[PDB]
This record gives sequence, C-alpha cells and structure tokens, in this order.
Amino acid sequence: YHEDIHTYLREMEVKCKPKVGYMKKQPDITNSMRAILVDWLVEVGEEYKLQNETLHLAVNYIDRFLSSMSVLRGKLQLVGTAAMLLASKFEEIYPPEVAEFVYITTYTKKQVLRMEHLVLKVLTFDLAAPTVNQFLTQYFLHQQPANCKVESLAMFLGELSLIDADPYLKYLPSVIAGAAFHLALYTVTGQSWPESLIRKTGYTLESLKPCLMDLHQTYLKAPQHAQQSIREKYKNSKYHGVSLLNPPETLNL
Amino acid sequence: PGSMENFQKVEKIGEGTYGVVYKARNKLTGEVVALKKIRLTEGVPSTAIREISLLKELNHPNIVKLLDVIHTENKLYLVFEFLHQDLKKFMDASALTGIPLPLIKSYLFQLLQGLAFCHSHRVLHRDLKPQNLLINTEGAIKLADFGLARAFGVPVRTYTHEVVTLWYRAPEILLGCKYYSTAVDIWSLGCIFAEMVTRRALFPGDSEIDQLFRIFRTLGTPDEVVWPGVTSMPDYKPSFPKWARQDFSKVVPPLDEDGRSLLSQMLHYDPNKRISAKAALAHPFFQDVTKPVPHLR
Ligand SMILES: NC(=O)c1ccc(Nc2nc(N)c(N=O)c(OCC3CCCCC3)n2)cc1
Repeated sequence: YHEDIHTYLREMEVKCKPKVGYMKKQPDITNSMRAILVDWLVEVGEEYKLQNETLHLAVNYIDRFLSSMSVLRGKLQLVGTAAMLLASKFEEIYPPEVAEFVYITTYTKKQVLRMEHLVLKVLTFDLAAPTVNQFLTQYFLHQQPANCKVESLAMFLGELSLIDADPYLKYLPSVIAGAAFHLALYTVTGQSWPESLIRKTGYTLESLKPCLMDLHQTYLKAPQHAQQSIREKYKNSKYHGVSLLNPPETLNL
Repeated sequence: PGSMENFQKVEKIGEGTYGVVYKARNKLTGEVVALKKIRLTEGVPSTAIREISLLKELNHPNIVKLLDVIHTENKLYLVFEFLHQDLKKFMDASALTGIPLPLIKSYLFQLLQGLAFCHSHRVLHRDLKPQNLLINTEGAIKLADFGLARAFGVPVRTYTHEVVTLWYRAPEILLGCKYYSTAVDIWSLGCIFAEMVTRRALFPGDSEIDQLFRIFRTLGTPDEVVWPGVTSMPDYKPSFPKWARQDFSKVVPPLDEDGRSLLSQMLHYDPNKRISAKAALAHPFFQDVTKPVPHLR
C-alpha cells in the first residue's frame, strides 16, 4: 500500500495545511510566543514519553486552530494543552489522563475539556493530518543501507522546523521531510537525496533547495536559538545523541 | 448541518465499541438513519475521536457513511446511514436455507473492496466480525463500527496489543509480534469467509491459547519453514503441540477449488505472504461475481 498511502498523504497535506500568513493576522500573539509554546510541547512529550508523531500532530492542530481563531496570549497555552490532549488521544496507545495535562499547565480541568471540544469543532474533527514524521519514515525506507544516525538526525531537523513559524509555515510536510532527509544523510555520510526518492516524490535538490537553505541555517544556528528542548531531547541515547554532531559548513548545491 | 430536532428516534439497535445506536428518521427528508449517541471526565473518548476523524475521510460504498456530527456540550450524536441488519443476524436466519454461493461471493468481494479502500487510506479496522458487517435490502454489505480502528504509518510501529475480537484475531497478534499490519484485517475476513459458508465460527476459542491451538489444529502448527521468525516470537512456545496441517477441502467442504485457493491465501500464517485486499479482488474466485439482493427479509 506504500504508493497509495504516499499519494493519499500528498493530497491531504495540502488540504491540512495551515494559513501561511496567520500570525500577521493575530492581534495579540507572535511567532516567538508560538515557538515558546512548541518548545514547551517538546518538554511535555519527553516528560510523558510521547511519540514524536503526537507532537507533530499537536503542532498541526495549533496552527490550524490559530489560522481561524484569534487568541489572547493568556490562552495560547490552553489551546496548546488541548491540542496535545487530542493528539495523545488520537495517536498514543496510552494517552496521559486529563489530570496530567491540567497539572503540567493554571487553567481548570473544565477549561481544558471545553477547549478540547472547541478545537474539535474548529478543526471539524479532521485530526488525521499528514506530518513531517509520517513522510520521513517512508523516505527512510530508501536508505542503502539503513543508518540510525541519519534517521535520528532527520527527525531532529524535522522537529526543529516545528519551532519556527517563519519560515516553516510556508513549506508542506513532505518538503521539509525531504530537506531534513537530505540534510541528515549528507551531514552523516556525504550522500545525497537519492534517485529513488526523486522517482517517488518528484522532488529534486532543485525543488528542495529553498527549504534546504532555511534548514541548513536553522541547523547552524541551533546552539544559539532561544529555544533548546529539541537539542536537549536529542542528546539522549534514544536518538543517538545526533544533536551533538556538527552541521556541515556548506551544502555544495 | 443537522439538529436533533429533526430526528424521530424509532428503536434502540445495540451497543458496539462505545456509545449507543438507535434507528431514527429525519422528519424533513424522510431518510432513515442510525444515531450513535455518545455521553460526554476524560472528555471526548479516543474511540469517538478516531472513529469520527477516520470515517470522515473514508467515503466508499462499502464503508458505512457518517452523515453528520451533532455536537452538543453534554452529548455527541453521530448520524449514520441506516442499514437493515448485520451479517451475524443474517447467517442465523439462513440457518435452514444456507446462504447461496453468489451471495457469499458478492459479500466477500464487497468486503474486500471496503477493506482495500481502508488500507489504501492508511486505516486499520481491527474489529472485523459479523456483528460489525451491515447489509441492506439492495445487496450491499458495509464495514461499520470504526471505534477500534486506527491511522497507521509506513512502516508501522507498535500499536495497541489487545485487539480484534478473539475468534477473528490473527496469529501474529496472538503470538505477541510487536508489529502488526493490514494483514490482521485480512485474517478476520478469511475467518468470516469460512463462516459465511459453514454458518459457524471457524476458530471459536475461549482464550488466547485455546484460539492458537484451534488455529494450529486446522492449519497445522507453523514452523520456520512455513513462517520464518515464528519460533522467535514473544509468546511462541517450543512446547506447543505440533499438529499436521489439514487438507483445505475438509476445512470448508462446500467450497470449490477457487474458493479454497482464496481462503488459504487469506489464512496464510506469515503476514507478508497473506494476500492483500487489493490483490484478492482479482482472484479467479470472483470471475463470475454479481450483486444479488439478499434472498431474505
Ligand atoms: N441486527 C440489527 O437489529 C441491526 C439493525 C440495524 C442496524 N443498522 C445500523 N446501521 C448503522 N449505520 C450502524 N452503525 O453505523 C449500526 O450499528 C449497530 C451496532 C450494534 C452494536 C455493534 C456494532 C453495530 N447499525 C444494525 C443492526
């Protein structure tokens, strides 16, 4: 089903894409407050040992909710909590309980649950969104042979992109996933976006280039960024401590 | 688009994975529907979240159609198309007649269409059994009750273990494999195919070892030849009695050569060799298939 699924996901990711502009339309919140929120979500995920997919889904929910609902900064975290709650309920075998979410934030349980229902309405229950993670995982099957550091490094960079609305809102999951995959495989092995993935996706280094330049910057600037939960997280053995590897200085594109 | 005010509740139907289903009619359009009523503290149950969001994506003539979600703060209502009865209740009624081959054929074919569509859209059903396969008076059968379903990834990762009603549960779940896939839904269908023919459950076990042993006594105990990796699976025991495989013509005696060929592919031990729903559609069993109306009700 590998090609049918990939085709289906390529269609959904367009329909499931947040409004690129949205932050300019928000009176009270900024790209940088969203970054704080996402960085916090990363901590929640590590604390509760949540799947990386779960985190990715939450961010998709928050961006979509924020594409059409105007929110005050005192509530941004409420939205994020409910989003993470819904993502856990969708994705995890064992979601944390409502109580655990109330505790990590204060807002009441009643607030969290009311927000949850609001988010469902606003998203009209469309929760099965494609993510950078779902794409990468497919791309990984084209490694010859599989290399664990490449996978973890790709996941790391993919994750890094969640944090910065500008620029990453402008790129689709399948594109970020491609930049991430190439960037990771290059950093670790010197190899390139492979032929077989050109056949699968239709993307080339040329089409990937724009995102790739942004990613390569994000990478080089990563030790300096105000947000660090992802770098911290990816020091773990579980992800092969890839966040300690050195970014290449140039890409040769 | 809906409002509870336009539905007249008509009778309770039953209790599936969660919540409750009633037959009801829309006062303004005339349409008969099934309402699933969900009492809403964990907030919205993961089952409803999954069912709703996946059913929204799956619009197919052999998947039950979610028409609407009426979303109060107290209660959540799912409006579904109405179907007249389920496959189990139909098999019981055919008790004396038997189900005629062209109906078995049509239903299996249709079931494989609906499954193929789910798998194609990265959805696992994980609870195929006669009670969740609904029939109408026009010859349609449809996959319902998606409360246990889930969105998978490629390749899959570890998902919930406690899965699929026992009688319909594939060997790889029984043997605790950390990866299971689309093949689990096929196993269930294979079982149901057997069931539609004999009118009795193929592997009616009462516990997980009883289930394995019933499976083992029909298909023979699997080894590394038939299924590489078995002897390494977490719940595999070297002490398992080792039964000879039975000739398929005895498993489901009324089945012809094509039928049998199909069931055996649907019941292969190794998930990787088990036929896909997609592939199963082109099987010579279906070459003369039609879509007769159900000979009863
Ligand atoms: N034998 C029976 O009495 C009969 C009459 C009617 C019937 N109709 C219908 N239609 C639906 N669309 C639907 N779910 O979506 C559903 O769920 C019914 C539930 C019952 C509990 C297990 C899961 C299925 N039922 C079904 C059965």
